[PDB]
Amino acid sequence: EDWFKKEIFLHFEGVRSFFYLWVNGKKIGFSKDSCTPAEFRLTDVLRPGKNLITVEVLKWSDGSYLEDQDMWWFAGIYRDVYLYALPKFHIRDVFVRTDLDENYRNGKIFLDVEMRNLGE
Amino acid sequence: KDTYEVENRYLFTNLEMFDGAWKIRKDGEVIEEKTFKIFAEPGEKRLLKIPLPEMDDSEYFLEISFSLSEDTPWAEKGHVVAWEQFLLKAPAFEKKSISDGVSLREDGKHLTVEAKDTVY
Repeated sequence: EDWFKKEIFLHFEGVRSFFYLWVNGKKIGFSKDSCTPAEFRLTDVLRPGKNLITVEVLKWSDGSYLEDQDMWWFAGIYRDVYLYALPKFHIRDVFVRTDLDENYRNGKIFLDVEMRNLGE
Repeated sequence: KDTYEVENRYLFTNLEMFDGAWKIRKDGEVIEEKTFKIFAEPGEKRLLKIPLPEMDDSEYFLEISFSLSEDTPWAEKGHVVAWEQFLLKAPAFEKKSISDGVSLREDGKHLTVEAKDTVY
């Protein structure tokens, strides 16, 4: 119950090669690349207690035309899945870079912090 | 530099019919204008002597032009039928030792360079 004063996200690390997503009967959307993650905000279509997650996975798509590597053709939710919750106002993305002087002695740090508000 | 050969290429016209003028331009602006007439039958070549001033480190350019002495059925007195220009003297270029400083500030995405009241 204490999750709903916060923003909830459903993260697929990998799926080959295409998939639909339903939550509690309703259709949230889809995703195509087999080797990068897919993340969905679910704070609105999710309720306290028991909730149903349904996933349809196709082996071949228009996305298979760019996945013709000299290797076995497999399928299926072949990487971890998980839920996690963040405050309404949260750090969405970080980019840390580093330079070094002409002598390769001293350093500089260049930090980008992206923030995101959702009703704080 | 002071001597110029004029060639009349009209079939049936004496150059005496036209008002001659020469102008000298220092770094673009003029500084000396003079009028003259020149007698030259079709075909003939005639010399034209132009006294030159003492010239400082600036860039000098002569312009010699002919115009209509009086109106014609097709144009008004002063209309320019022919002109030519010449470099008299190239300019002397200065180079100045700069003693004043310049600041520099590095950050993740920008280099900043300050000098007088201009930032690059």
